[PDB]
Amino acid sequence: TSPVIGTPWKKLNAPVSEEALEGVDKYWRVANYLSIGQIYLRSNPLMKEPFTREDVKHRLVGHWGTTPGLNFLIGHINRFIADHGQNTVIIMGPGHGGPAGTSQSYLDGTYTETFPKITKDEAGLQKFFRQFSYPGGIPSHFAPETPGSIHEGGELGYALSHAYGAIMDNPSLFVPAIVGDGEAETGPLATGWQSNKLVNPRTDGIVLPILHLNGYKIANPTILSRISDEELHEFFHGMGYEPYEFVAGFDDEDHMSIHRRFAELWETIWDEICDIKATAQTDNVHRPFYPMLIFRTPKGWTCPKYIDGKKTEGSWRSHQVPLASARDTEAHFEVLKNWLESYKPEELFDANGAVKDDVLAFMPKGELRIGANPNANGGVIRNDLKLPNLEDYEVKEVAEYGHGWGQLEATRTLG
Amino acid sequence: TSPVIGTPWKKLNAPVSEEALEGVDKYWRVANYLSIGQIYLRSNPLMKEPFTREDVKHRLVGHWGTTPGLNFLIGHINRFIADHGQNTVIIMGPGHGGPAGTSQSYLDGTYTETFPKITKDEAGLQKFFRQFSYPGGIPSHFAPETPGSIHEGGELGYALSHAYGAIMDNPSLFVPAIVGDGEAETGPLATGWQSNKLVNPRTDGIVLPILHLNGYKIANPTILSRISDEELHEFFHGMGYEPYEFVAGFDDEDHMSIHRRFAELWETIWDEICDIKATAQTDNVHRPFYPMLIFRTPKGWTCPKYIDGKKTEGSWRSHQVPLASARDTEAHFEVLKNWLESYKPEELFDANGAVKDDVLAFMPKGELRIGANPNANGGVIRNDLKLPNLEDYEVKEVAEYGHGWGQLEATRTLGAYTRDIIKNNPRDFRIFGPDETASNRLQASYEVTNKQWDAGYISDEVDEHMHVSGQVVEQLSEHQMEGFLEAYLLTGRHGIWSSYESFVHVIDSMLNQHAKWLEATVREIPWRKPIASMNLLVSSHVWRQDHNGFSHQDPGVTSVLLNKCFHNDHVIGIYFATDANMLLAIAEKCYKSTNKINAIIAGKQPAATWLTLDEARAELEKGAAAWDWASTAKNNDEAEVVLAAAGDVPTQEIMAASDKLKELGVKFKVVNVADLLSLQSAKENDEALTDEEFADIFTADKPVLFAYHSYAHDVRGLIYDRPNHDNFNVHGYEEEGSTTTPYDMVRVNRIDRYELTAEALRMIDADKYADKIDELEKFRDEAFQFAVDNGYDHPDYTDWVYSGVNT
Ligand SMILES: Cc1ncc(C[n+]2csc(CCOP(=O)(O)OP(=O)(O)O)c2C)c(N)n1
Ligand SMILES: Cc1ncc(C[n+]2csc(CCOP(=O)(O)OP(=O)(O)O)c2C)c(N)n1
Ligand SMILES: [Ca+2]
Ligand SMILES: [Ca+2]
Repeated sequence: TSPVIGTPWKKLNAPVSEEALEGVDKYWRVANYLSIGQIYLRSNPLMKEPFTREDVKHRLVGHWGTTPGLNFLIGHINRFIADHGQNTVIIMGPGHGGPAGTSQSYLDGTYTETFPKITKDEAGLQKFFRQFSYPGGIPSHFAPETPGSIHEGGELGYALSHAYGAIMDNPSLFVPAIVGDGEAETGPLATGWQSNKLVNPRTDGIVLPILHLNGYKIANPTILSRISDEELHEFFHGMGYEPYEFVAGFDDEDHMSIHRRFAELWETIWDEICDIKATAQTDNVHRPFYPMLIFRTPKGWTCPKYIDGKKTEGSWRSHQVPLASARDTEAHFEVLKNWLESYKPEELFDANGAVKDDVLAFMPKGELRIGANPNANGGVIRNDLKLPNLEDYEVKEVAEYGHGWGQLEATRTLG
Repeated sequence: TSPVIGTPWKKLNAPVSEEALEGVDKYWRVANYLSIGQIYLRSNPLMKEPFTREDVKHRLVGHWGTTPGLNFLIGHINRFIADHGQNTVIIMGPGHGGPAGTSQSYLDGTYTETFPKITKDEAGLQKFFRQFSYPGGIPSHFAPETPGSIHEGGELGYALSHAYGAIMDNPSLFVPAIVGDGEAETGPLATGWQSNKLVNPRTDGIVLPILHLNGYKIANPTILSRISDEELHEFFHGMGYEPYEFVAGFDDEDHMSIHRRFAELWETIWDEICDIKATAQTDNVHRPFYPMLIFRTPKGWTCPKYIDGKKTEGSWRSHQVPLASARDTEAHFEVLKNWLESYKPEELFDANGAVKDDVLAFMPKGELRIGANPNANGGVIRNDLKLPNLEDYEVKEVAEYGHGWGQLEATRTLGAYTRDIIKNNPRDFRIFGPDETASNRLQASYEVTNKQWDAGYISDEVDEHMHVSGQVVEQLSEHQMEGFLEAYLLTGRHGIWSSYESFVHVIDSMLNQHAKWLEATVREIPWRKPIASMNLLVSSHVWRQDHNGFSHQDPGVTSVLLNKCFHNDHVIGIYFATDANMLLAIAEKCYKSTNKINAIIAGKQPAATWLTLDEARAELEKGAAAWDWASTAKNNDEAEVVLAAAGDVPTQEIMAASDKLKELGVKFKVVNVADLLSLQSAKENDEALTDEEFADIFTADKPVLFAYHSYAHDVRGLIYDRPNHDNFNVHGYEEEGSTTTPYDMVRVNRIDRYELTAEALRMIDADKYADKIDELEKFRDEAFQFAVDNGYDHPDYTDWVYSGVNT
């Protein structure tokens, strides 16, 4: 049976600390750097004299558009897991956001603990950037080679079925299920919404759907992003959700002001989930309205606004890589240089090239870590079934009346 | 007259101090510890090593489920009392939560003050735990043995009627009245909510109903916990309450928050109560919406959430004890050990085994303490009534024109008398009656007071003798009337209520509980001073329910009261008013009495007056009497038969039989019984007639014809060991009757003057009188046939006057 890990469904009963939010901005900035690093750089991770086209991958493999959104969410969730001691597994619906997933495991320390060649320093950092979507390295998606992934999100649609399946008989487990807004256009996902009728808040755990309403899929706007907000909210309330919405990155709002609002909303949503779980200990025959979070951010968020006169942040044009090559010209290479410098890595890495102690101090520890949670490695929880004696079920009449006897339904015996 | 105690209806005006709330949490934790202790532990109260199963009681007796809930409330009420100086009596509906009431008394210092053997140290704490629901110890309920209690809550449902009685003519008294959600399903409780239209916020106190909505009774959920919150709110609003609801303990919210929320809420309600009381100084004709509190908390609050995989906290399983045994296994004793440790007694007790000073610093002092408040031992407040001269009510006409005079309605004389009791003892005496005060002829009291009514007035053409304040109260519920009067007596006041006889049975069970309360009090609770008697006029009785019929013909309350006549307790009076004058004598005796349920059977129909006041006083002091002036015999040897009557109508039929016997020249003795218990075996009752006195009245060898108001079984079982008992031929009500004539009522029950005369002849010489007997049986059928044919009674029955009357 599922382990009860940590201290589940605890309210903070305190405002989110400023130090932690500074941590989350640092997570967000490093994770965006490590993410652009994995996509663009074969060598010279930390951009030291000389940083040039020499240090840039020939073929650009990886998806950026979803990634900074996922980095924002996962930074905030990590702050959450540490503060609350909450048994948490994420479902990365936008699996193409693989850099968000590896970056996460590198920073939570489970990548080095699992792949010890990939050290916490400039040499490791160079290896780690190179191996992403690289021959004889690791995948571009959040693949099973990634600690914390029970879900690749290569074939979109199974984000909610996986999330609700995982919480069955798993009363202590919390699942942020990040659904893409393109993904939410698939059949499997469209009915996956309705699974809140087939789970019990007392005996199963809790799914939090996070719609990544980032406005676009590959080459198009998403339906849910371009319907009225009043429709979007009714849709979700019709399917048994309390929809909360968060909009950020469309204006000049400083990043710390965004982190403060997001954290305040997250813990409001969390108070309600804690209320649902407390009630269920008492009344679990009346279905509550489960919070869901509509996360509205520009696609490619924190990438260059415009590149070669085309809108890139807040556009489908950022889905894969906003800058299609950092080698073809030297203007293009200065865009990647400026883009990488914008996160100010001179503040994130020490001399050796280790992520600084102040960037990761807010992060959770041990089995609570997204990458080290046993649920993310089901195998370590799995026991052999106590099977009954197979004789007891055998159609015995074959020995006595011989081969080919009777008009039995074979399934009933399996029943 | 109720005393003004403390500083009543004062707002706080500052928030509740963090210091006082830390107190309350400690009270709560220690009261919970004391409460589990009393249930579970025979020894080693503080768990000093070694603490083992040898310290745990063999049989687990007591209730946990209700108790943590009570402890939280009482903790908070004690804070309230201390800060406000509020005159407060609590009514513990779920009286099976006695551990909370003993804990309260232990911690406020009334327990040690009352039982000095039970000390404020480890050794006292040990006797305290052992004594609870334990041979030679104390009850498992909030029994009269507990300081603070005027309500056991053994028999559920009297919580509100007791709460509302207490505040009547008690303007400073606050009564937080805690009601089981299971209790609330009973009929008596359901009607008790409506009491808010019968009290006045200027002249009466304030009752705050607290519904203890713990979700469960014994083995079931409660109706009020499983209807919508919206329905529950309209329900209380529709009965004239402003409902507030508090919900705590279904989640991880820490104890200090719970206490802060509750204390703010409590102070918001109290503010509203202080505004009701302040407004009532100016305007007491508009009925206010009285606050009530819905206290929704999990049953067994703070016990292990689960025991052996069974949900225990917030279940009916915590009803008695959540942990069935702490001896059978080590794992079980372990659960007990953990549970007891979770209140952290190391913080609450000093090494000497006393509760630390910082636990009880918030507590009230002196007479404001729940346990010490004189309203919870109303004997100490009780004064004698200033009674008018019985002489001024005497029917003088018996002395003038002779025994047997007139067509008076005896209950009218009790009315004139009680009227002047109210006049002379305002704020100290109440008539209750289930829409029957005028019907039983007690309305003379309307000359000096009114019926208290705090619902709508519409017109002087119908709203006669009604005011927002008055000493008479009427609802069509015997429960409410028994209930209000019981609590008005327990808080040190006085009263009478009246009922049609048949319907006294409605509140048989309430007579049982008050009798038990009184039985327990007079045996072993001498600190609890005596209260005025529960005086009950039983009238419109079986022999004259000829107009209402068979449903109204049951005098059996006599039989019920006889089952509380033991051990020389002397808590039951059963009086038969022979006439107006016997009724005054009984009345004065009852109104002077204490620690009794007095039942006065008196007719309201026109009837003869037999005795002067003096003759009645005399017969009453011994309980029975030969009627020399009525007797043709001169002594017991001459007497061929003894004619004995108990009840105003049997007396009438016997006296008339006596005139027919007188003409046949028979020698007979006439006996009247006014006190049923005077016939009780002198072995069982030291106040009964001695066998010598008995034999002197009933003769010892002569046969006795006994005409009895109620069922003959009552007498045949009272006199089983008495001299001459086998010669007693007892006639009583026999479940015969209908809507008919007065004569048919006596006839069909074989207690009419004709049958009595015949019976007397049979018993002297059957063969010698065979023909006068046969003439009498024939006439019995002719008078019936005369009624059937004319629709009134044969003029022989109707026009008869005792021979002893002169023009
Ligand atoms: C069933 C399926 N059809 C098509 C694709 C190809 N594909 C991968 S990403 C993508 C767009 C996804 O958009 P969205 O879910 O909005 O992700 P994000 O905007 O976060 O990149 C598509 C069509 C797929 N992975 N699965
Ligand atoms: C008139 C009456 N009928 C039945 C009972 C038996 N009885 C005693 S306790 C109880 C349940 C009480 O439930 P509730 O008032 O909800 O009490 P709590 O949950 O506070 O223990 C029952 C049925 C009783 N005491 N009185
Ligand atoms: Ca999208
Ligand atoms: Ca209850």
